[PDB]
Amino acid sequence: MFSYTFGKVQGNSDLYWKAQRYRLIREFHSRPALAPPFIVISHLRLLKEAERKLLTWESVH
Amino acid sequence: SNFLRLSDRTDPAAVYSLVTRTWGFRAPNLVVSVLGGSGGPVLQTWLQDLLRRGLVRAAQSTGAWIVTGGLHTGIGRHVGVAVRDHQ
Repeated sequence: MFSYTFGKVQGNSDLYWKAQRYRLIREFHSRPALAPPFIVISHLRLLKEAERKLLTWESVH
Repeated sequence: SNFLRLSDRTDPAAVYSLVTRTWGFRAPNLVVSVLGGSGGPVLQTWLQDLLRRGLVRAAQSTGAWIVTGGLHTGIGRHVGVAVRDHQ
């Protein structure tokens, strides 16, 4: 069963890694710049025609 | 939008020289003139698609001029909107 599972998600290894890459980037893109133990100070600090053109370009392509 | 009013009996040579030199429009690599009354302000969907896709894509690839009735109705309007979209 383990071998079958591994083979199933081995031909698509790259796809899984790319999805995980996106999740990680999204998580860390909106985090305070300071590491946890010092993140307290960061927490305290916390406390149109363009769209038309873009859609037309997309539709043309 | 360079607009000029001229007499019907006018030599095309002067008009072409004016357009090429005074207005700064580079000499076209191709010129297509559209014809047909196209009765009805709204035109056939297949006809509209054929026009806007084929003719305008050809012009874009080659960088041509298109000459139509300067009227915001029917085929002229369709050509204008398609050209603006591709621009």
